[PDB]
Amino acid sequence: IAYERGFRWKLAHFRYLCQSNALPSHVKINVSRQTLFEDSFQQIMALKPYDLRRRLYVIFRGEEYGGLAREWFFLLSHEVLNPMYCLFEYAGKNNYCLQINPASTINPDHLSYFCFIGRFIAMALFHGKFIDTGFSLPFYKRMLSKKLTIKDLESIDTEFYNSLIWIRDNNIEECGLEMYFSVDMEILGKVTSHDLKLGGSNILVTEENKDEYIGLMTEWRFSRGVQEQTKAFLDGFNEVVPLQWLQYFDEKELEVMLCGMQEVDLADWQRNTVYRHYTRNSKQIIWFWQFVKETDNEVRMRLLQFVTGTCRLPLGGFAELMGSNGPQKFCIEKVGKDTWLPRSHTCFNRLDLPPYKSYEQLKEKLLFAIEETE
Amino acid sequence: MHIFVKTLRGWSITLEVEPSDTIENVKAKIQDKEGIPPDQQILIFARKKLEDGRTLSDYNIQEKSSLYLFLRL
Repeated sequence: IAYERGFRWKLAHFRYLCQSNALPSHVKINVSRQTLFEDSFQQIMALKPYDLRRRLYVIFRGEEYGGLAREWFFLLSHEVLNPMYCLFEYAGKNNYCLQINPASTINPDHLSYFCFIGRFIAMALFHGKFIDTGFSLPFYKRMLSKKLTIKDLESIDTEFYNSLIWIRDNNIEECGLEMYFSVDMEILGKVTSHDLKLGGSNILVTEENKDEYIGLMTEWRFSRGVQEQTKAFLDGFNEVVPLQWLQYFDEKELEVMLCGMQEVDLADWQRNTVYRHYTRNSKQIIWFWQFVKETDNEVRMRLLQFVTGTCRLPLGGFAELMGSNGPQKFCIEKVGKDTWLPRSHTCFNRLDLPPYKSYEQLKEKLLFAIEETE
Repeated sequence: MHIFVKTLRGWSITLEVEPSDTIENVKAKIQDKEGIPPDQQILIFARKKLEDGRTLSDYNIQEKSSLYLFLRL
């Protein structure tokens, strides 16, 4: 089983853009192993952005291959995205998922650091070096200026999402709810108010501003307390790799571009998958693992991204799969009818697999869902 | 066991509770801390409205579970 999205075509064109705009000579990066973040910050920020397109020449002081350019990209990526430094924070518990911290304002120069992180990530992509970022697919969708959706929201804040769904489905007027088009935000003990609409203390009614309310809350939640940080990141990035160059890609392709391919082991996956309203003896589950068997690694990764929200596997295999609520193994649940398309909840690493009537039907439906969605 | 009670308005509280506690107990603690009469409160968890009489255990509300509170006019 294969499926071409034109990904090879996209990758080849993106790489050609980078290489055909390479600049001569080099940039020298002189750092200490124990002062890597600060040394790299200072030196990279003192350089012009286009210098970063020169070949890269890294020196670890007191030691002695790019090569250790690779070591630098590795070590520095893990340091700048370490929640220890208040710029990024783990999403839900951990999940190997990282997002911008609203309390980054704790450091008055946080925007200078986000500019540098933007440059640094762009540098990695430009030079074809892979990074272990934990950026979510909605973060990548933002880099691509793609519409963020309410399913995107479920991936970011499950209970917030669930509350908006409850509003959506229930008659709020019969319940007698009092809600207004305004939202407060507390960061580091400071409260700031935001009207979602001009003069937003202005009541939510069953309809049809509750739909309008829900969409405004959705859009507001994605950038909650991180607008300036996100702009600083994107601006720094754009200085090195124009964001427009990324428009070959969707958010899942971008994730692969940046973080690299992983070999997905079938045996490890099957052994660590749990079921709801299915067992390993359900014919849909047997078909599922037959599907996974026939398919190449690129389709496996795209299936992983669909269900878990990332192509990247935890150290320790599928047995150590995290969900936004703590450790949660890959899960497949029976829902709906053979008519339905497959769906997923990335926060729970959960595939909703309808009870399809044949192997071929399952193959066709699932391939459509993982290749033409989110 | 702690549970957060959050609002779409944006304010939040933390409550110390017992898995054995009923929803009407929860709404009482909310009245204690917040001054909101339980008659005006509506609690939800995972898209489900919570009824007084049921316990926090009937829903698998656990440690650092987040309820959402809605207020009545």
